[PDB]
Amino acid sequence: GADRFLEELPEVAESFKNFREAVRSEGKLTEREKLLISVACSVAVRCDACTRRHAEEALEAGITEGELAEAAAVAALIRAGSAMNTASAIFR
Amino acid sequence: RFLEELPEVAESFKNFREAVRSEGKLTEREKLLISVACSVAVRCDACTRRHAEEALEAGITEGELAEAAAVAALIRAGSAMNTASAIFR
Amino acid sequence: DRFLEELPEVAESFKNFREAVRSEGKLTEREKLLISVACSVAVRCDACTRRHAEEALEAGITEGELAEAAAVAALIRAGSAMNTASAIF
Amino acid sequence: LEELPEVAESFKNFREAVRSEGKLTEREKLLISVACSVAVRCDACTRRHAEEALEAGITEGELAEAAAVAALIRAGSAMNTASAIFR
Amino acid sequence: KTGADRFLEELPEVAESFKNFREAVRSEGKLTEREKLLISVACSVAVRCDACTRRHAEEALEAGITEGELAEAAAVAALIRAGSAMNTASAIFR
Amino acid sequence: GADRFLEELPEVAESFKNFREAVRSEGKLTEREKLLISVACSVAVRCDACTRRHAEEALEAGITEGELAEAAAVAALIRAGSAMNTASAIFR
Repeated sequence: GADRFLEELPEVAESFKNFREAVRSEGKLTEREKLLISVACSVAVRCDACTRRHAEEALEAGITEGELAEAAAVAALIRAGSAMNTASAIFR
Repeated sequence: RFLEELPEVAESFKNFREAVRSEGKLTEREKLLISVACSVAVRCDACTRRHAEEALEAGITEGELAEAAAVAALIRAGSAMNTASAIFR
Repeated sequence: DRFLEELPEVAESFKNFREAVRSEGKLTEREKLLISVACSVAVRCDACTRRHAEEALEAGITEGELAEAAAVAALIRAGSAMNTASAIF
Repeated sequence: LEELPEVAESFKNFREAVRSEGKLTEREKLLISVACSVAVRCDACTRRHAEEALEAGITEGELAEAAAVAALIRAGSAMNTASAIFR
Repeated sequence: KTGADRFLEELPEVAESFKNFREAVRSEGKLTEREKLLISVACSVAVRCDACTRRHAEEALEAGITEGELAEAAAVAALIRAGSAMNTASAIFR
Repeated sequence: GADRFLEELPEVAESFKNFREAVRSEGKLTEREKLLISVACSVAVRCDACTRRHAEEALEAGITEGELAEAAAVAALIRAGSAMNTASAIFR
């Protein structure tokens, strides 16, 4: 139970909701940008369940799957780009 | 440097990077903001630094990057929450 | 075949490595079981989490205790993302 | 996280809740925090959480064993994925 | 890949440039096809991507590499997985 | 920068060394092949010390910089490729 885990720890569960809510409602970014970031980060972190959920919300808000593929592509690029950064350690 | 060791792949990579960077479905502001979040989400300090300054020199404010960072942190915790449901039978 | 198949010696040694860490007496069994589950969550391996969770449950640990251990791992993942978040500064 | 008012506040509270949860002892949470820090390879977090654990009375050997569990799980999870090789 | 090629359908400009990147690194002359195949499998395992593993394992099998040599490739991924953790662990000792 | 760790737990340490030797001395793959895979995985997992260490041993055995840079390249590819796989959870 994705939330059954929450029932077990009442106090940490509600405090986690406040944190989620606050970051979800923060006004410095448009809802669209925050939704795009959520999907892109879910892909970067490689969490299939999270990606589906955030993507479905992104769709329900008007974001196309094409713009979603672009956010995913950015995550793919950073994934490769960071490996390259580590790659320079092959040199003495 | 590293790229230097391999001419062909380095060129292809450069092209792949410019392609996703020059994509027209998302504005410049959203792509830069996403680059910072992903960098933070995958914990690469070198990547985060470079993309953050690329975004700062494009008008994006520190506070806006902190919010982008916040989402990444939420996803790192959220993703673990999902795995945590596996403690049940 | 198996997770540990085709390679007899590497499989034998991995098991002994597992046994060594599992019977290391500087920590109690309960703590090692809780650490196992917490670590499985942090690394996001579902099958690992489920298996280590069953072993802990069989040893009397509660799913509430297991939930708190996974909660610590959730916090570590969000904290670590924030550590890299302050790499630009 | 001084930059975002409610987010920082709200995160701080989430942290305190996890840190104060009564189902596990302080000792057990100190070992977990360190082992988890090792498992996700965050050196800064490992340092800080190991510092706190040592100041609480936990020895380096105890901390090392916690870390050995983390390494075991990292190796173990990859082998779970290696089963895909065998179709 | 109905799911990965559906991505090709959404972003032809980037997916294509990526397929070219994949091919460049896939056809480099520095390493033999055998080495690149084993490396692809072991890395898929180290990064814990199930689909990637199955996929590269097949191309490795269809290339004549045995499951035995492949299991050893993974075994090294596992070793590096554990070794990297222990490196982070030294941060414990002050 | 990982030997201090082994020190505290003598048994676990020798136990890890045995495992390390069992994989290092596996006949199914050549030494050159084993050294290339160690460097690439070190990059894939993004552990610098590991990359540095394994690369150095690889250089001493005859493998060149360019061959290692290629190894790391496959790692960059797979790191990006595994993200592309997750992105498939978007098309719903």
